[PDB]
Amino acid sequence: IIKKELGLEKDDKDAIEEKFRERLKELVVPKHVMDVVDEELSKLGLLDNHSSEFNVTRNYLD
Amino acid sequence: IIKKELGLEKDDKDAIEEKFRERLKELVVPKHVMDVVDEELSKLGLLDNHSSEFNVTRNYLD
Repeated sequence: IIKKELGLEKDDKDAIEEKFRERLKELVVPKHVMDVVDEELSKLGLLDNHSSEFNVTRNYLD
Repeated sequence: IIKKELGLEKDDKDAIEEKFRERLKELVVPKHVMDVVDEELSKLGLLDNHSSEFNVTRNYLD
């Protein structure tokens, strides 16, 4: 029932998370940077795009 | 309500607090620095996420 909640096709995710994950998929990525980027992405998803900190975090990710 | 039952749950309670609590739990650490970090955590929670001072406080706590 948690899953069965406002399907709406789940459109416009922007796959920025997945985009960066794939970009790093090919490279041999150390664990340290892995956890660092996981924390950064958790923060970013936990921030709205309007926030300037959101843009700063996205630049850090890039 | 996806935030409800974990999910994102951003801004419900400073996520850094419990993370650093468990990070410091194992360490044998002097008396005053507990109250120091408690003060820092109270400030961080009272500081908005977007504010640059909040990020500086998080960096100092790191």
